[PDB]
Amino acid sequence: MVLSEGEWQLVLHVWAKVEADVAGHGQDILIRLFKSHPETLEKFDRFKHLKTEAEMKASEDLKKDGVTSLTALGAILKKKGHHEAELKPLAQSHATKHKIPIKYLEFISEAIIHVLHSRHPGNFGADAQGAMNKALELFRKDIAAKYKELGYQG
Ligand code: HEM
Repeated sequence: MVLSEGEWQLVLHVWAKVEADVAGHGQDILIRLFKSHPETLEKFDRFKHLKTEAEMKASEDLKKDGVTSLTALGAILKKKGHHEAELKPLAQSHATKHKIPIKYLEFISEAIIHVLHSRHPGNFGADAQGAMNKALELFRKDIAAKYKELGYQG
């Protein structure tokens, strides 16, 4: 699959807004993921014990991982499809060390769309959401392929 320049522009335009507050969006997204799919929290040994949203909001560790996650995703998106080099180390750690199934990447993709929809309505209309979904699907398809090559695929 390939995105058009117009689609990449819609993706990068809303991402430019996200970058005004990376830490804030990172928290919203991970917390959304953890509330909608509690099982995903188990993968984070550092804060698997957090019991409430209040505790999650106060966690500096959770915030730091949110920033690291979004910054890595942002670098991938800015490559507009030419992300082979960026995906290699990411696919290896998540497949071999963290053991993150593709299903969880779908869950976080859902959390990303939900948060952008809530915080950037004016820059996240139907066309913009469609483009973002397409970019995340491309990301998931390529990462899944690397998982297979790495002997994980799952
Ligand atoms: C948008 C997709 C994601 C991106 C871009 C991303 C990016 C990253 C980055 C850059 C790191 C640090 C370097 C590394 O270990 O590779 C990391 C660590 C990690 N990621 Fe992800 N990640 C994503 C999704 C997920 C999901 C869905 C989970 C689990 C539900 C997850 C679990 C972890 C864990 C457990 C670590 C290690 C944290 C630690 O112990 O310090 N990641 N991720």
